[PDB]
Amino acid sequence: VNKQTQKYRTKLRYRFRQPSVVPLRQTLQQRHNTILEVLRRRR
Amino acid sequence: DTEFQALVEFIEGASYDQLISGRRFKKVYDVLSENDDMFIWLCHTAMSVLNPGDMRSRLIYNHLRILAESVASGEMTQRTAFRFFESAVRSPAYREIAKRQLEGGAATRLAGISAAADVMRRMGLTRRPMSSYFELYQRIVERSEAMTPWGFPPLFQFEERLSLEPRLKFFSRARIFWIPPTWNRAGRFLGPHVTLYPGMTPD
Amino acid sequence: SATRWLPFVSSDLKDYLNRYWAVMFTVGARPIETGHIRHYVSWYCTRMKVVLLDHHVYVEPLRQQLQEASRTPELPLLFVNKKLVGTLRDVELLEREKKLKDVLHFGFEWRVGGSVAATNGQKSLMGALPAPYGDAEFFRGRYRGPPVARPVVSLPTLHPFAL
Amino acid sequence: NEKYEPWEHMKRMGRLVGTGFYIPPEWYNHFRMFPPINHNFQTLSPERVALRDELARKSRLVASEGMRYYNIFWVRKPLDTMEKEYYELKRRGVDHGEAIRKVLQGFYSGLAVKKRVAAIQAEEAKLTGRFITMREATVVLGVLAKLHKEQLT
Repeated sequence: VNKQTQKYRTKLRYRFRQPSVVPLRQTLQQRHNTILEVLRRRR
Repeated sequence: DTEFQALVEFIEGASYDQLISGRRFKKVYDVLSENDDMFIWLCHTAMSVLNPGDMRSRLIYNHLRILAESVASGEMTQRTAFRFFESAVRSPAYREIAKRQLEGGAATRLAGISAAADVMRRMGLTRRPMSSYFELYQRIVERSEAMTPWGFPPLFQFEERLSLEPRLKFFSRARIFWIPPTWNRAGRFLGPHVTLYPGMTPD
Repeated sequence: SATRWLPFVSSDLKDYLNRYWAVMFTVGARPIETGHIRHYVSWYCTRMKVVLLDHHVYVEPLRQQLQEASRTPELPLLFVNKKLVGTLRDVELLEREKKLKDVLHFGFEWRVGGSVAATNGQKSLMGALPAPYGDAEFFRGRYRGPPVARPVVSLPTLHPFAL
Repeated sequence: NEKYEPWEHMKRMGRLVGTGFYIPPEWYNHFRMFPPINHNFQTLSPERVALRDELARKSRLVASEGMRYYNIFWVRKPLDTMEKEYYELKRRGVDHGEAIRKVLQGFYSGLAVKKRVAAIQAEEAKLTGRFITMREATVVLGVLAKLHKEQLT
């Protein structure tokens, strides 16, 4: 390909990209809820 | 009776030190949860959604009955039994039988779990002779494997991978799952040695 | 890979349900009710197809067929596992009753009686067994429960669409 | 991972028992007789549709733009008469377009006859002054109500 098609190919590659869905904020939210339940239930 | 003995030890300890400590409650939580009745109820609620007239469901029924009897005898460990159970559940024949029982409307799964409780009473698959009916009541009135429309607990380990792919959004598309060590800041105590799970947060 | 990429379009509602797991049919003039379902579905890590009915080539066939599946003419509408979930009053009800996990992931709603939102500590039966002869009201010395608090005045909200 | 498989575990148990110095559990022989379940090794007729499409497209233009007649009543009888005259001409098998021409000429004559009898009945109902249609009764029951709403304000 030439320069124009290569630039449009990398533009379409950066535009339509599949990210890595790593459930980190739900893990931390479950940990936060568990810590709140432990702090509520036990002194 | 070791559970009543541990309850007696818990009462004597809580009367001795005059507070509810962490050691004694952990001890009686470990004693009251040593039973393998959970996996037997898994196998029997998988047997309940089957068809007593179909020969394929008779094969699945006898396979799961032998599996539950081998678990209750202690001759087979829990992990290989879970492998056998999830291999029997993920088959398309069992899923097609469960779909037919859903499409029926007058399903025979309630009589199935009732006869399952009677079998667990008769064959000695429980700890108390009348605990299977309370466990049946617990399976009915709560969210459990008995209220699932296919007859297994709804985790993604008991569902097929080709159905797991278009629904869930996992790490990469198109086994034991781990966090790769490129994340130097994931959480406070999260790291590469912390495993992740597709359809549940066990934390 | 083997086929060039092409945007999916259909004049029938049945081809959208049989293709995607979670389909949502929105309008561009309703951004708040669309973005609330975007927050709920992406929280459970579920793949979702959002169909904007603004600038579509089959608006009048799709507006008729969405009136037959859901009797209310309110958009957006969530469709999971070839079934009708409903509007924001139906999605937030499953989130409140803790049913939105098994609806989005496994395509069924729990028919278990009783509410799981009002729980304290561990979830057990705790008096859920049926009492003999009824008459739970006539014993006036019963355990009423812990005292609850209620606000005297309504505090000002952060946003009108915060909730 | 296929290294933890019920068939692989059954094979491992079988070659463990086959030494003669290991005693089999009951589930080994009970799984030889009941093996684990495997996942492997498993309206309208279209010519009548085209005919009704052609006849509807050619009748809509003669009824809407041609005759300028929108209050036509009971169109199903002249349309089915068009269908049955088309089948009558297709019995002898004359042509295709000329049968449509004669069918549309008969339909135009029928629409003219229906328009003329409607005009004759309307003219005789308006000349004598004794007979009133239901639309006129609805419109006077509406306009007397509106005059009473003018009286109310």
